[PDB]
Amino acid sequence: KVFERCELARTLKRLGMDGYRGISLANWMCLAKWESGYNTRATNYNAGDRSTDYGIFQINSRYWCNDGKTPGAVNACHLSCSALLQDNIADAVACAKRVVRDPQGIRAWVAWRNRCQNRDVRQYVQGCGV
Repeated sequence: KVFERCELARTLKRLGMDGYRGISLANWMCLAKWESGYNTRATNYNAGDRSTDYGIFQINSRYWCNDGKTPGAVNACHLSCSALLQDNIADAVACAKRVVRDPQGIRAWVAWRNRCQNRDVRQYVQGCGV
C-alpha cells in the first residue's frame, strides 16, 4: 500500500516514532520511501545471506524477526515477520525501531547520507499528520 509522502507521516506520528530517539518522521520518510516507497510489502531475496526482508524499512528476519528459515534469527523485536508484511505498521514500525535504537540510529544505510543526511526535513512533517 504505497500512499503519498505526507500519508505515512500521519501513521508514523500516531504510532509514536515522531521525535523518537532523535529520528523524526522526516528522517525515516527520507530513507523508508527511498529504500521501498511507503511499501510495507517491499520484500526481496538476499544473494549474500539468502534471507528475506519484510516491512516498509526492509526489516530482515536474520537479526530482527524470527521467520522460521533464517539461521541465527535473534529476532530483537520478538515478533513474527507477518507484522511488517501488512500496511498496518503498528508492531511493524516497533520492530524497525530496534534497528535505530542502537548507537547507529537511522544512518545504518549509505543512502541516508546520499538522500538528506539529516538536513532540514521539518517541512515533510510540518502539519502533515500530527
